[PDB]
Amino acid sequence: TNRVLSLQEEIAKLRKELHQTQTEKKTIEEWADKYKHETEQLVSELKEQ
Amino acid sequence: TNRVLSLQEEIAKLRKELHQTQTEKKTIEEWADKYKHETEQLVSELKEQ
Repeated sequence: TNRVLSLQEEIAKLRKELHQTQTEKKTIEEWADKYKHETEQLVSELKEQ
Repeated sequence: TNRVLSLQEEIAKLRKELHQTQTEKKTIEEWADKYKHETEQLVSELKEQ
């Protein structure tokens, strides 16, 4: 029982932590994709230039 | 103890999966940084052009 309450505290904390990393990584993955939208465009414009 | 053996299996699995994400995240974060190394350079060369 002393063990049963202690892992309930732990199993909650990581299930917030990886949600926080998932929310940040959805931003970073979107941000990397939209920086790809930047990087594909200059290989057109600077080739026109 | 039926509950103890079942979460010992769970508490092992996430300790692999978050490591698997962490190693990939170290790659993406390095990769995004090295596509900042690209991004700083064309805004000098295409400025000179």
